[PDB]
Amino acid sequence: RGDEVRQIAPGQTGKIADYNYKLPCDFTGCVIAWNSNNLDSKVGGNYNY
Amino acid sequence: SFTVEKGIYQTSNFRVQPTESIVRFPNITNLCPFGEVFNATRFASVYAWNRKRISNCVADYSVLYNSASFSTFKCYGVSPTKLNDLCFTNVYADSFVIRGDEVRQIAPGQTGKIADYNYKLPCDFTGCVIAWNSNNLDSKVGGNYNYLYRLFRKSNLKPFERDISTEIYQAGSTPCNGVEGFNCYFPLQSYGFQPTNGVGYQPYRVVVLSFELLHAPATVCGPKKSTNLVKNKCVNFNFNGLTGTGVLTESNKKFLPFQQFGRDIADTTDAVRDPQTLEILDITPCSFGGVSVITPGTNTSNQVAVLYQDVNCTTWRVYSTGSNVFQTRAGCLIGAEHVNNSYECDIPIGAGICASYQTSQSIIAYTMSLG
Amino acid sequence: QCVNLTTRTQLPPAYTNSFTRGVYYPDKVFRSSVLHSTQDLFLPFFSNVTWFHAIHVKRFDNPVLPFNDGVYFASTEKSNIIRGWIFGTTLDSKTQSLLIVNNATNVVIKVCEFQFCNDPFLGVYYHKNNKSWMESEFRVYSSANNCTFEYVSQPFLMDLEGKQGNFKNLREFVFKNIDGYFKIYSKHTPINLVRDLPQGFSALEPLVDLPIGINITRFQTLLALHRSYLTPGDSSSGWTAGAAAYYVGYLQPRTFLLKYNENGTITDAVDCALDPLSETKCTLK
Amino acid sequence: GKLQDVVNQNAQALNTLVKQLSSNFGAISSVLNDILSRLDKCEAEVQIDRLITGRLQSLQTYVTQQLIRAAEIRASANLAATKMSECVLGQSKRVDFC
Amino acid sequence: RLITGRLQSLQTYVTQQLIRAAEIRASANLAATKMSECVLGQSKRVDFC
Amino acid sequence: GKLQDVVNQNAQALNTLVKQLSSNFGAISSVLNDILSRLDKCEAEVQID
Ligand SMILES: C=CC1=C(C)/C(=C/c2[nH]c(/C=C3N=C(/C=C4\NC(=O)C(C)=C4C=C)C(C)=C\3CCC(=O)O)c(CCC(=O)O)c2C)NC1=O
Ligand SMILES: *[C@@H]1O[C@H](CO)[C@@H](O[C@@H]2O[C@H](CO)[C@@H](O)[C@H](O)[C@H]2NC(C)=O)[C@H](O)[C@H]1NC(C)=O
Ligand SMILES: *[C@@H]1O[C@H](CO)[C@@H](O[C@@H]2O[C@H](CO)[C@@H](O)[C@H](O)[C@H]2NC(C)=O)[C@H](O)[C@H]1NC(C)=O
Ligand SMILES: CCCCC/C=C\C/C=C/CCCCCCCC(=O)O
Ligand SMILES: CCCCC/C=C\C/C=C/CCCCCCCC(=O)O
Ligand SMILES: *[C@@H]1O[C@H](CO)[C@@H](O)[C@H](O)[C@H]1NC(C)=O
Ligand SMILES: *[C@@H]1O[C@H](CO)[C@@H](O)[C@H](O)[C@H]1NC(C)=O
Ligand SMILES: *[C@@H]1O[C@H](CO)[C@@H](O)[C@H](O)[C@H]1NC(C)=O
Ligand SMILES: *[C@@H]1O[C@H](CO)[C@@H](O)[C@H](O)[C@H]1NC(C)=O
Ligand SMILES: *[C@@H]1O[C@H](CO)[C@@H](O)[C@H](O)[C@H]1NC(C)=O
Ligand SMILES: *[C@@H]1O[C@H](CO)[C@@H](O)[C@H](O)[C@H]1NC(C)=O
Ligand SMILES: *[C@@H]1O[C@H](CO)[C@@H](O)[C@H](O)[C@H]1NC(C)=O
Ligand SMILES: *[C@@H]1O[C@H](CO)[C@@H](O)[C@H](O)[C@H]1NC(C)=O
Ligand SMILES: *[C@@H]1O[C@H](CO)[C@@H](O)[C@H](O)[C@H]1NC(C)=O
Ligand SMILES: *[C@@H]1O[C@H](CO)[C@@H](O)[C@H](O)[C@H]1NC(C)=O
Repeated sequence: RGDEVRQIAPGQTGKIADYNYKLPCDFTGCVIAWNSNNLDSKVGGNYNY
Repeated sequence: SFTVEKGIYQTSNFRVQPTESIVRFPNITNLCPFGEVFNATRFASVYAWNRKRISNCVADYSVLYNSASFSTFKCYGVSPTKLNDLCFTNVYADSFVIRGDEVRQIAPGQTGKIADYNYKLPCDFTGCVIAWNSNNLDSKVGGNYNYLYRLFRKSNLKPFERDISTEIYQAGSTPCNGVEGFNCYFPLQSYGFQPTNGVGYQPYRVVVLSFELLHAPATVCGPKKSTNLVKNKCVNFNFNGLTGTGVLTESNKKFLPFQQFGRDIADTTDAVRDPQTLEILDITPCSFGGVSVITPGTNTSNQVAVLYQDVNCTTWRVYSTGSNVFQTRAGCLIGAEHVNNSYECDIPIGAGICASYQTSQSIIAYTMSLG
Repeated sequence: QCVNLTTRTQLPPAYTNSFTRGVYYPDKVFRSSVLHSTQDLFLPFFSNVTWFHAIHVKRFDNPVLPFNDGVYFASTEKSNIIRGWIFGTTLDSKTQSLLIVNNATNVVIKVCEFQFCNDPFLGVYYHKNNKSWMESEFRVYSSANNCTFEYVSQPFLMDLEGKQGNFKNLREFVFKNIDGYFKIYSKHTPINLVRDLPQGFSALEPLVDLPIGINITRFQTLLALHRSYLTPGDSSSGWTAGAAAYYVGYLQPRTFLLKYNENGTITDAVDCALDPLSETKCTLK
Repeated sequence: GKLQDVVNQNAQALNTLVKQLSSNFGAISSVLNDILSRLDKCEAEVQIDRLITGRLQSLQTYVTQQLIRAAEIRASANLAATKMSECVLGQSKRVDFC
Repeated sequence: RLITGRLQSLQTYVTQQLIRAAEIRASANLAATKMSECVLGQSKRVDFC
Repeated sequence: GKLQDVVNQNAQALNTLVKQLSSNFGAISSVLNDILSRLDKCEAEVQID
């Protein structure tokens, strides 16, 4: 979700940064995120994620 | 180099590795009032912001994962990843509601109407700032005009200062005489929050947690589980979030009630009040004492004697006792055979003791002959 | 219910020397057998401090004084005459103000929009039928609204009898308003001295740290009046003041060399930048 | 006093080296444990780098001062050896040398 | 950063001053020896004076 | 040996001066080329300082 995009970064905490996806900060590389509404969201809720 | 010439060489001081780890946090079981701070049906206006004291609780903060989702969560003076390992001395939650475009202003060294006239943060600010959209709670059809902000002020606020006055602001030169009019504005103006509203001009709930670390007694702790206290052994300790390594021993120091740590000339922690049992423990490093290696040429032999300065050999703080342990006046020499004879110095150990490699073949240590 | 007091005799303000007083613990870290150098808001050594009396013989002084970067407030008492303070900017309900009061039952701290009176005071009444004293008047403020911070201590009952003799208690306070925090350091010592500040050194310990978040530029002491049948007239004149005194000095940013002894107490200090010899002492540590 | 000066100078140099461990050198704190407890491994490395640079500089200053002092002591000891040779083992004609 | 750099500058100056002080002390010891052995006496040392 | 030492020390000193070029000194790398190739002029100036 949008609010968790901040968590995809080195030295972060939260649901995503602790239980799902973790990064170092000896992390050469980079993070790209874009809003995926009207592609991953459907009426009645998309519960596949 | 792979070859060592004949002589005596200073190696690193004698090291002792920690046998076990211990964690000593204050004995408290209550969970911190996350429900009252974040799950509050009524937040305060930014100009009159609500300060709440948090004490005697555990900052688990994994209960917020089920429901809460924070747009911004920025911590200053501490990493987000260490929050579970720390204890916080005096904790204040400053809660208010602002515009979505103004959340950037809740940070050290900012400007704008919120940073200047409503809520100012210092730069010696150890804490965290949490902000989340509340368009579905703080906005209603036709406009929610219950949240106010100060639009005019004579001077910028000091950090963590509140100004709830409603005196007429004299923008112009003429006196206002306590009545609005030309160049006489009411200082406070109300946010217009609606559900059909732009995201930048939508309500956001902001909580600023301010605390200090590792300087005073702490009543707010992370979810780390405490452990039994072991003394007279080099161990890793975590005292109220202060990590370290050393030996803990009983202390004669008498801390004042407001003191938690004791420090020495080097500013390192020399003493600590145990949070569970109100007792003072002295912390001493477990590495101590110089070690020297006496060797002939590596081509000649791989045998080496070890001089442990400042250890008595008459359980020892040595790497390996082995055999041929002789207490010189320069320390304890291990690996060299003492001989009653005296010759000219070959490898000066010190304190009038020298060593050589002699005949089968082994390292001998003797008292040097003057002539 | 407030009443102005008119039966006064104006005098010039008295002045006194502060002999190495007003030192406090700069932080909450234990230190022993060390010469620690710290820079903070300290009362300069051998500085001139204003002196205010409360005597009948009638002279009593509770003027509104400035609050310049902090205040050192010493009080020599024997009958608990000085029992609190008011802090603020205007003290007229247009702005928030802080009230600290010991009203003989509790210690009340309140950040609140008070409408303070010109002569705020408490009042203890002498009883002739039974030789017992109890507070009867509380004329500090007339109104209180939008009343942000409040703390009330546990109940107690202190001896407020008017004693005759020599001052027994010296109570020293250091107030400072830093980053929206009102820090109060306190110390109490027993003494036997008539007029001036005692000599010697005593280090004030952290008492409390209130998150008032208030602009403070002026403050005023709250004294307690003795009322008895011996003083006739209305409430504006039928009163007397018990013997007490206090001293006010102003903190400045100074560098001090404090000496922590083997037991962790600040036994002595050297005020750097007092005179060149003190600078030499600080340099040599 | 000429020898007590040597003893006091060495002791004071070592005590100054111990005292100089209280400097931040730009880091958030002068204590390794505080930095490692409030900061993760990530920027703790940056702060510890500043601390390491400062303390290495302190050691280098100490060693340079010791080298200069040792040069002075070497000159004095060469003079002492010369006096031993020329006044104890002989009789010096040099004026005011002994 | 400015304080660190300027303190390093002062330390470099003081070290250079110590080195030059050692040189001047050697020269002054030589001068004192010459004053004792050639002004206050007659020196048999060859090419000393 | 007294003469040989005088040689050796100097050589050793010079050798040390080369080896000390392999220190970060707080920079992200000890090589100017790596910094200038990974970082633009923007913060490579800070690292090179
Ligand atoms: C005004 C606010 C105020 C402050 C800051 C304060 C501090 C203070 N005074 C104390 C003792 C005490 N405090 C008082 C009374 C006073 N001491 C003073 O500084 C003043 C101004 C008075 C009131 C006139 C007395 C009589 C004692 C006990 C003294 C004794 O029996 O030894 C104590 C110890 C209480 C305890 O043992 O738990 C504190 C914390 N008391 C107050 O009332
Ligand atoms: C805190 O209170 C003081 C006094 O009310 C304020 O200082 C006054 O500020 C106004 C305009 O800025 C001036 O006209 C006055 O001359 C000032 N008087 C004094 C004694 O300083 C001060 O501005 C207030 N501080 C804050 C942050 O609001
Ligand atoms: C001293 O101040 C405290 C607090 O203002 C007073 O305690 C309160 O007294 C009123 C009586 O009307 C009660 O309703 C409150 O419940 C009390 N609050 C408390 C104990 O927290 C106290 O009465 C005052 N004592 C004197 C002698 O004036
Ligand atoms: C009731 C307030 C108690 C606050 C606890 C005190 C100090 C420690 C602050 C800890 C983290 C605060 C909540 C973090 C919310 C972000 C969670 C996430 O990243 O998804
Ligand atoms: C008319 C062109 C502007 C010229 C300004 C020149 C110099 C001053 C630079 C000022 C910074 C921009 C001010 C806008 C931000 C204030 C509002 C806020 O941040 O909340
Ligand atoms: C709980 O806290 C108290 C505080 O004194 C302490 O004495 C006690 O040991 C703690 N409980 C356990 C099991 O340690
Ligand atoms: C917060 O509120 C929501 C809905 O009221 C609830 O589902 C959730 O359990 C609450 N979380 C906490 C920590 O109280
Ligand atoms: C060790 O001694 C042998 C002679 O047996 C010699 O050849 C060799 O050079 C010596 N080792 C070194 C490093 O010089
Ligand atoms: C400790 O070492 C000294 C010599 O340095 C020796 O005299 C002494 O006997 C030793 N201690 C014991 C108990 O033997
Ligand atoms: C050395 O001399 C002592 C007597 O002083 C004697 O006891 C000891 O056995 C001798 N040791 C050796 C190796 O000769
Ligand atoms: C005298 O008391 C009244 C209220 O009782 C007050 O308004 C007035 O200001 C007081 N006198 C002075 C000079 O302040
Ligand atoms: C305070 O004391 C000093 C020195 O005693 C003196 O110069 C000064 O005039 C005094 N202050 C006032 C207002 O007189
Ligand atoms: C005792 O003191 C109280 C205090 O007011 C007073 O009311 C009472 O009248 C006194 N007792 C008698 C018998 O007067
Ligand atoms: C301040 O008091 C007035 C009237 O008592 C009230 O209208 C106003 O809402 C109050 N403001 C705050 C922040 O309490
Ligand atoms: C320090 O504390 C001890 C109590 O063990 C006491 O005997 C001693 O008198 C105290 N010394 C000082 C200077 O306070």
